Amino acid sequence: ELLDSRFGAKSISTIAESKRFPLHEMRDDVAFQIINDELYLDGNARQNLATFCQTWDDENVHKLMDLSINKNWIDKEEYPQSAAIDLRCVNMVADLWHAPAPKNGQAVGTNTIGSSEACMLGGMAMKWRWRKRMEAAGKPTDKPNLVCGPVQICWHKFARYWDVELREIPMRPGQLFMDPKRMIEACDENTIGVVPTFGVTYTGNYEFPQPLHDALDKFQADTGIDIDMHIDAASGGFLAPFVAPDIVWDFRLPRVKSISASGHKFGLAPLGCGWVIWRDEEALPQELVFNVDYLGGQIGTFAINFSRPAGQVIAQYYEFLRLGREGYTKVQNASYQVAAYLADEIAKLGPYEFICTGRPDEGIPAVCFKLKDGEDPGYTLYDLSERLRLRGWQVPAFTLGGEATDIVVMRIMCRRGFEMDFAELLLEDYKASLKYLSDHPKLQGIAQQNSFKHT
Amino acid sequence: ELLDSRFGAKSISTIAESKRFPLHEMRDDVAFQIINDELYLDGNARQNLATFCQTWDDENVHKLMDLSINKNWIDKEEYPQSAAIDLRCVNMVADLWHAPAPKNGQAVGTNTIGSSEACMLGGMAMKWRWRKRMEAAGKPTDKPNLVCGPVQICWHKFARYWDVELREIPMRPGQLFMDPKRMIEACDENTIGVVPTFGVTYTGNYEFPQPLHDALDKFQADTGIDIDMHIDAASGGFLAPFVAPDIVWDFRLPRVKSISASGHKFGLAPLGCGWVIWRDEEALPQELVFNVDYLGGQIGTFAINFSRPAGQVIAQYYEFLRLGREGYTKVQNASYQVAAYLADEIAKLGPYEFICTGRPDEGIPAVCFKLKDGEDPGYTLYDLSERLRLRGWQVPAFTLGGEATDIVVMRIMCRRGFEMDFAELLLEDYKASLKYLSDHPKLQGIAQQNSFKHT
Amino acid sequence: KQVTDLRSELLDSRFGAKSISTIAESKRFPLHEMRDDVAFQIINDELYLDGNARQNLATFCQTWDDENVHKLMDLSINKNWIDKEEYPQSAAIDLRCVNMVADLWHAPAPKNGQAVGTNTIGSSEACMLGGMAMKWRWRKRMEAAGKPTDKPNLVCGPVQICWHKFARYWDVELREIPMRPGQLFMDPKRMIEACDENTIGVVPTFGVTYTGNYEFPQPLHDALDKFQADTGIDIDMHIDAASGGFLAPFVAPDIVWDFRLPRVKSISASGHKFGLAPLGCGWVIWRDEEALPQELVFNVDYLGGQIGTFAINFSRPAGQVIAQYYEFLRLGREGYTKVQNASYQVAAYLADEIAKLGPYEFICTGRPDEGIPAVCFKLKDGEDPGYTLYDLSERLRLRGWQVPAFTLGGEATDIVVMRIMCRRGFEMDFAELLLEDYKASLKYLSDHPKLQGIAQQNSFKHT
Amino acid sequence: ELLDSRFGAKSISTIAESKRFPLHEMRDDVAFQIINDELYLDGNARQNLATFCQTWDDENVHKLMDLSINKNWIDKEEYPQSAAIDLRCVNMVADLWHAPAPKNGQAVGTNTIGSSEACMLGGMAMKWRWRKRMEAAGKPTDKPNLVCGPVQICWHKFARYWDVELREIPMRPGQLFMDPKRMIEACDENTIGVVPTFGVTYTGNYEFPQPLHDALDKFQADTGIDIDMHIDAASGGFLAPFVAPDIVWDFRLPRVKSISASGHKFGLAPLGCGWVIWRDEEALPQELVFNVDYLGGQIGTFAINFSRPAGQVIAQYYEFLRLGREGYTKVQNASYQVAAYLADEIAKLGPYEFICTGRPDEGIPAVCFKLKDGEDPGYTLYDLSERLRLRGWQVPAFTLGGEATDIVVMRIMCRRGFEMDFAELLLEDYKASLKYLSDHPKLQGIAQQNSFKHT
Ligand SMILES: *Cc1c(COP(=O)(O)O)cnc(C)c1O
Ligand SMILES: *Cc1c(COP(=O)(O)O)cnc(C)c1O
Ligand SMILES: *Cc1c(COP(=O)(O)O)cnc(C)c1O
Ligand SMILES: *Cc1c(COP(=O)(O)O)cnc(C)c1O
Repeated sequence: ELLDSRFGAKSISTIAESKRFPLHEMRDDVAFQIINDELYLDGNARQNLATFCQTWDDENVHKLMDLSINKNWIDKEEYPQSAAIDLRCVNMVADLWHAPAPKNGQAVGTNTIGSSEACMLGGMAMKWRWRKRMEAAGKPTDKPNLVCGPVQICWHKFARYWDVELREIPMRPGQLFMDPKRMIEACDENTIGVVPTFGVTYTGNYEFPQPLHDALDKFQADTGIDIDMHIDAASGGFLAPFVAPDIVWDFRLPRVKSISASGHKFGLAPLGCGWVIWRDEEALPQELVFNVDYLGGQIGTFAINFSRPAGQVIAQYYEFLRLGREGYTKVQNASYQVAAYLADEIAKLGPYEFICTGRPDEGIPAVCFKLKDGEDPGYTLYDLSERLRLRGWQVPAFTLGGEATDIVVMRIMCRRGFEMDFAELLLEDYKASLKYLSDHPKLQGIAQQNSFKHT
Repeated sequence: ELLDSRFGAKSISTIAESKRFPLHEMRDDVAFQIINDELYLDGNARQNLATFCQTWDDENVHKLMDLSINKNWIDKEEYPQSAAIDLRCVNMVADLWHAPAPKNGQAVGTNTIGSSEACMLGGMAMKWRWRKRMEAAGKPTDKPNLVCGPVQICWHKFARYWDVELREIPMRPGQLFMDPKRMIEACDENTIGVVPTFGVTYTGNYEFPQPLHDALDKFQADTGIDIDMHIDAASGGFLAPFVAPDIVWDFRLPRVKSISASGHKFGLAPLGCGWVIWRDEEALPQELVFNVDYLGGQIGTFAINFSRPAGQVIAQYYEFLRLGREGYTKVQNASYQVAAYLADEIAKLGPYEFICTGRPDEGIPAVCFKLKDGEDPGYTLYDLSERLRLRGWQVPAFTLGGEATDIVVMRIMCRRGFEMDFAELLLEDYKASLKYLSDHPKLQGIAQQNSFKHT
Repeated sequence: KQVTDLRSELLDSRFGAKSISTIAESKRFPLHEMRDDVAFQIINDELYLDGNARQNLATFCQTWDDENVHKLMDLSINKNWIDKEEYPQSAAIDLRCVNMVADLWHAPAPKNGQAVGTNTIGSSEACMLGGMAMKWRWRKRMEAAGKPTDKPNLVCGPVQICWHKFARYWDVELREIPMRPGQLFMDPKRMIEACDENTIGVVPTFGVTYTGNYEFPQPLHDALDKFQADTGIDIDMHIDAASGGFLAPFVAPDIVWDFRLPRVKSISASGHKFGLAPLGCGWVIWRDEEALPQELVFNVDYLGGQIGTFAINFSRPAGQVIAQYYEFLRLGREGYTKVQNASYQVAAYLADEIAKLGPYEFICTGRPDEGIPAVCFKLKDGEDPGYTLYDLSERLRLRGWQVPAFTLGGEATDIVVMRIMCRRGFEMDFAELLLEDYKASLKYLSDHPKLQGIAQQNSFKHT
Repeated sequence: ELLDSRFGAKSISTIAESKRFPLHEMRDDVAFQIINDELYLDGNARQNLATFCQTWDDENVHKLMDLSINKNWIDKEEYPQSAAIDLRCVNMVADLWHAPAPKNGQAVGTNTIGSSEACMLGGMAMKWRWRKRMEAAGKPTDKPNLVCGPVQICWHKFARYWDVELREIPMRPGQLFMDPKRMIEACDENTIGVVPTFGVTYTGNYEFPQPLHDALDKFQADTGIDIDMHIDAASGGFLAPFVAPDIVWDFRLPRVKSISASGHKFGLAPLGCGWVIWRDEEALPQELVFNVDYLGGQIGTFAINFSRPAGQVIAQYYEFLRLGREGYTKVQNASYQVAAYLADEIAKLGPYEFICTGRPDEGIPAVCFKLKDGEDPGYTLYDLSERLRLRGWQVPAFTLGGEATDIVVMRIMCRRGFEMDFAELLLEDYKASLKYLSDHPKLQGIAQQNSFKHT
C-alpha cells in the first residue's frame, strides 16, 4: 500500500493514529523530519501586524536560548549564575520604573512567564492587602471588587479565578478609556484597587495614571477610603521610560504599589518572559511568599510556575546589556517613526477616524482607526483586511467592547523588524486593495470575521 | 585603567552598574561573549541526582526548540500547525490515562508550563465542582478543605492563594503516606476532594489511589458525602502506564476526575511542559473556560499563562512519535534497572533502612534511605552528601515533613542519561567517601545544611 | 501478585535498546562493531564528567574558548607539521613564528633571514632540546681541552619537573639550589658554589612554577662573568621562560633576561601558557648557528631541497602553530601588552584584597616587575587563624573553585602555600565572585572549628 | 596606497611584517580570513600516496577533537574522565598485542604523541634495563649498542641523543632486511637490545621477529648473554592482529619486553597519537617513572611531553569502540585489497621487480617496485613520479640506504579512504603518464629529486 515520497518507504500518517498514544517506535530522524515539514505550515509572522510579540530573529538570542534549554529557573543551586542574572534583571527593571532604592540592595519583584502571570500575582497581593486592612477594622471582607478600564482578557480571568467582582468601566464612543469621573463612581470600601492599562490592547492608547492618581487622593480626603493602584504596563513599561520619560505613571506615584510588563512584547525578550515589581517590602504580603530550602541559604518565591527554562531571563538580560537606555531609545523611536508615518499616509487614503496615531506621548507604536460615522467609501474594514490577507498581510479588523460594541476598527502594530521599507510595501498593497475594492463593488459587506485581537 | 584579556579593551564589569539600568550600548558580540562566559559557572547537571527534570541533550530536540523560539502557543491563528500538534498531544495523553473515548474526537484538557499550573487548574476545577454541589443542596460554602498526603510545595500554594484549608496528612515514622484511615478522619462535607501524589517528591513512593478510592466508596455509603479525586501524577504519569500498567490509578476509577503530570520530568519533554486532563466535559466547569475569537472560529482555553512558546509541546510530540508505548517502556525500564542496582548495592555499604528501592511497582526510579535507628556508622547522611559533592555529585540529604521532621534521608533520583556506567562511577565515589569519612572521624556531625528537595 | 511489564535485558535510556557498557570489557579490545553515532554519543556523554576549567585557578594553560581558534584547529586536524611537501603553507607559517619569537627575545639578526629555533609540543620538549644542546656544547669544549666528559652537572633553582626528567634521562647530575625560608630562589652566591668545570650550564626559571616569581638572569649573569675572570671557566645559560617568555617583553621590556645577555644561548617557553596558544604548542630559540651543535640536526630529504630538524617528536598536527600565528597576528605588541596587563590587574587586585582577610605573608603579589600574574601566599609563622590553607582550599572547592594548597621543595618542605593563577578569561568580575566565596569559606570555617587541620592532600602543582 | 580586494581596506601583508613581531592590533575576523585564505595553498592529501598518516575526515572525530581542544592530558585532576579513557586504551592495546593479563587490572604502558616518543621511551627502558643488569654483574656500562635493521629516522635520533652505538644492519640487493645471521654477528654483552621494524618505512615489508627470537635463544645457549627485543610496530602494529594473527610478533614472544605503534598511522587515530606498552611491571625501570601529586591519589608517568590535548586519545577510543576487532579487520582488509590490486595491475605496465605487493602476511598495504635490472622502458621512476604529480598525485620515488644506494624505488601507500575507485583513477593516470613519456623521449633521466620518504 502507501508510500512516502520523502522517505521512499511505507507511509506513516500523523493524522491517523493521532487519536491514541502511538504503539511503535520510529527512527529518530524520520520523526524529526515528519514534524519539521509540517511546521512549514506555520506562519513566520513577518507579515503579521496583529501581534505584540517579538518575531525578529537575532543570531545571538538563538544561541543563548539554545545553551539555556535545560537550565532550570527554580533550581538556584545547580544554576547559580542564571539565578544571579535573574536577580540583576529584577533590579534593573525596578530601577527603570523609579522603584524606591531597595533596603538591602535587592528589589521586591519577580520574573514570570508573561504579564498574565505577573497580573494575578499583582492582583493577589492587591486582594491580600485590602483583606488584611479590612479584618483589622473589623468589617466584612467577602465582596472584593476591582476597578479598571478596557483591560486585556487576563484581568477577566483573575476576576473569575479569584472571586473578585470586576467593575470594568465600559468603552463608549468618544470616551474610550477609564476617565477620572467614572472611576470614582465605581469605588467604595470593597475596592481592592484600581488598574489602569498603560497601553490598551484594543487601541494602543495609554491610560494615564496621573489624572487618575489625583482623583484617588481627592477621594481619600473626601471619604477617608485609601485606594491603591496597579499598573498593567504590558507594553507601556518598556516604551515610556525611554521615549517619554516625563509621563509620570510609574512608582513616582505613591499610590502605585506594583507594575507588571511583558518582556516578550516591547521589552524585546523572546516569548516566555514577564516581570512584576513591588514598591517595597510592604507592598508584598508575607503570607504569599514561600521560602524554599537550598544549599547556601533559603530563597523565598512568589510565583505560580515552578520548574521552567531560564532561557528567556538570559535573553532579556542580553537585550538589557547590549542596548541600555541609549540603545532602547533608538529601537523604540524607530518603531514610533514607522507607526507615525503609516498613520499620516493612511489618512490620505480614506475617510478614517483615528483612535491612535502612534505618538510616543499618547500610547504605544500603533495605528488604530475606524470608518468616519455614516460615511460609506464602498467597503468595510473587514473587507479591506481580507484583500490585504490575499497579499500576505495580517491586519486585523474587529469590534470594541462595552457600549462601543458597535464600532469596527483596524489596528496596526509596529514591532521590531517592521522597518520603514516594509511599511512602504504595506502601503503599496494597501492602495492596491482600495483600487480592487473600488473596481468590484459587489465585494462590499461580505467579510465579517473578527481577528485575533488579544496580543 | 581597567582592561579585559578576552577583548584587549576597556573593561565592562557586569557586577558594577548591575543595580541600575545601563546607560550605554555595547557591541552585540561582546555582550554575548560576556554573558556566555558567565554561564560556564552554571552546572551542566549531569552529576546532579537531586533533580527530576530533563538534563540529557538530544540534537533533534535542540533543533525543534530552536525553530520554535517565536512560535506562540496562544496564537492559534498564525501558527495553525503548532495549534494542531498541541491538540494531538492532549488526545494522546488522555488515551494514555484511559480517558473515556471522547464524544466529538477531542479530549478535555490542556498543555501547561508545568505541573504547578496544571495542579492549580485541577484544584480550581475541584473547588468549583464542589461549590456548585453545595449551592444546589442549599449549604454554606465558606470553609473549603482539601485532603492530601506529603504533597509537593505547589499544593501548599494552591491552598493559600485560593482560600482552601489544606488537610495535609502528616508524615510519621513507619507511617509515611496518606493511608485510607487517616484520609477518612480528615474528610467531611467541606472536602473539595482528595489528592494522592502518584510519585511523592520527597521519597519516590506511589500513593496508590485504589485503596483510598475504596475508602471513599465506603465513606459515601456511610455519610452520603460524595468525594472526588485529583491525582498528582507529576512523575508517575509517564512511568506506570508503561512499566506497571495494571496498577489501577487513572481514569479507570470513577472518582478520579482529572489527572496532571510533568512533561519535563519522566515525560521526557524539555523544561517548561506539563499536562492536565479531565475525565469528560462535566469535570470542567464551563465558567472556568474563556473563549477567544480568532479567524477560523473560536477556541476555549483554561490556562493561567497567555503568550508563551510552542517549542516544548512540539518537542514533547517528537518524544511521543519517535518512542511510542514500545519506546517509553524500554526508556523507563532502563532507569528502573539503575535505581534497583543502586539500591541493592548501597544496602551493602552501611546500616541503612530503605524507604524506596526503585521498584516499578512501588514508585518512580529513585533510591531513598535513612540510617537505621540507634545505629551510628561514624557519619550522618549530610556528611556523606558533602564528601560526594567534592567529587562533583549532587546527592541531596534533607529532613522529612510533619512528624517525620526528625528523620534525615538521602534520595537518589535516576533520570534519562544516568546510565549503568555512571551509577558505577557513583558507587566508587560512594565507597571512597565512606573510607575518607572512616579515616577522618572528626568530620562527623559538621555538615547540617538541607539540600534543595522539591524537584 | 504482580503488575509490571518488564524486559529481561539491560536497557539504555538514551537509545532505548540493549545496554553497552564502557566499563565492562574496557579490559580487553572490543570484539564487535557498534553504530557510529551511538559510539559518539556514549563517549560525548561521558565527557560531561570532565571539568570545563573556568573555575580552575591552579592551571597555567589556556582555557578560554575563542571561536576563530576552533575553526583554525578544525581545519588543521590532518595537517602534518613534519610534512613540508604536502603542507607548504603550514610550513611557511611555522617559519614565520620562529622568526617572530626570536625577534621578541632579541635574538641577534639572523644572517640568512631565518632564526635558529623550532616549534615544539610544549616547554618540556623545548627544554630537553635545550639541554641536549647545552650538554653537547660542553662535551665538545672539553674533548678539545682533552678533559674528561663523563661527569656533567646542571645548576638551577626550583625547576619544573621536566628538568628532573632531563637530568634523569640524560645522566647529568642535577645541582638544584634548594628552596628555603626568605631565600626561595637561585641567588648569585649559591649558584657560584655549585659551579665547576663540569657545569654544562645554569638554568634560571623566568617565572617559577611553584610561586610565580622571576629569577632574574641579570644578576646571575654578572656572577658568571666575575666567575670567568677568577677561574677561566666559561659558563653558559639557558632560560626556562615557560611563562615569563610571553609576559615581560610586553609589560616589563627593561628587565634584561633575554638574548641581550651574551651568556644566554637559548630560551624556551610555552605558547599554550601565556602565549595564548591552544594546548600543544611550545618554542625553543637559539642565539645563533653556533649555539646549536651540528650533530643534533638531522637532515631529511624532501622535494624542494632539504630541511634540518632538531626535534623529539616527528609526525603531528600543525593546528597549534597556525592558531599561535593567528594570536600573534591579531594581537601584536600593542595587543599582548593589553591582554597581559588585564591579567596582572586581576592578580594585583586579588592580592590587595586577600591580604585584608587573614594573617598572610605574600611570596608573590602578581606584579609585572616581579613575576607572572599570580598570587602566592603562606600563613605567617606562629600565627593560628583557625584553619590551614588546605582546609580553606577544601571549602573553596565546594563552591567550584580549584585553588591549590601544597608544600614547597628543598628545605621549605615545611611550608604550605596557596597559589592563584590569573590567566586569560579570568576577569575582574570573576575575581569578585571568588572573593565572595573566599569570605563565605572563612566564615564557614570560623563557625565550624572542628574542621581545622583535617584536610592534608596536596593539589596538583606542576602546571 | 595599497589595498586588499577582499576587505576593501588598506592592505595588510603577512609576508612583509613577518620578519619581526607585529606592532599593531588587527580586527579578529580579518586576521582569521587572512590566515584561512593562505591555508588553501596547503594540499588536502587525498591524492598523496607518500604519507602513512591519517588523512580521511570523519564528522564524528571532528566533533570530539573540537570538544577536547582544551582538555589537558597531564591534568588527571581537572579532566578525570579523559584520564579514565586514556587508561582504558592502554589496556585495550595491551590486550591486543597479547601482553600477559596485568596483575592489578592495569597494563603497563602509556599514550604518546607518536611512535617517535614511544620509541624514545622504549629506548631508555632498554638502556636502563641493561645498565642495571651489568652493574649487578660488576661490568662496564659505558659502551652500549643497539642492533637493528632499516629503521625509521627516530632510531638514528635515539642513538645520537642517548649515546648508544647504533649497529644498523644495512639493506643490500636481494637482502633488504635484518636476517638472523647478520643480527647475531653484531651482538655482544654491550647490546642493550634488538629492534625489528614490524613494517619497514622504506619498503612496507615486515621484519619477522620470530626467527630472530630463535637466534637470540640459540645465542644465549652458547654465550650466556641475554638479549631483549623492542618491536617497532609503527604501522604493522594495527594491521597484523586483524588480518594475520598467527604471525607471532608480539608479547607471545618472551623476549619482547616492549612494543610501540603509531595511532595516526594504521590505528586510525588523527595526527598526534602513539602507544607504547611494556610486557609487565619489571619491563619498566622504576627510576624512569616520575610521581606527581594530585588530589585523589598520585600517578606515576613516563613520557617526554607534559601538557598536551587529550583530543586524539578520545578520538582513538572512539575508533576502538565503534570498530572493534570485526570492524578493524574489515577496514584493514579493504586497504590490502587496493594494495593487492595495484600491485597486479602496475605489474602489467612495464619492466618492474617488486619488493612488496601488499599481502597481509608479508607487510603493510603498500606497493613498492623498482625497475628491472639492465632494462630501460624509456623513463626513470623519478621521471614517472613527476608526470604523476602534474595530474595531482604525489607518488614518491627515492633511493634506499646502506648498500642498496644503487636502487631507486617507487612506494605507493594504501590508507583509509584511498578506495578502489581512486586506485582506478590512479591507474588511468599512470597509463597516460607512460604514454606521454613514450611520446616525449627527451624527458628521460631529467628529474632526480628524492621525495620525502619517512612517513
Ligand atoms: C498582551 C496583554 C496582556 C497579556 O500578557 P502576556 O504577556 O501575553 O501574558 C496583558 N495585559 C495587556 C494590557 C496586554 O496588552
Ligand atoms: C516536582 C513536582 C511538582 C512540580 O512540578 P513542575 O513541573 O516543576 O511545576 C508537583 N507535584 C509533584 C508531585 C512533584 O514531584
Ligand atoms: C609549565 C612549565 C614547564 C612545562 O611546560 P609544558 O609545555 O607544560 O611541557 C616547564 N617549565 C616551567 C617553568 C613551567 O612552568
Ligand atoms: C613513521 C614511523 C616512525 C615514526 O613515528 P611517528 O608516529 O611518525 O612519530 C617509526 N617507525 C616506523 C616504521 C615509521 O614508519
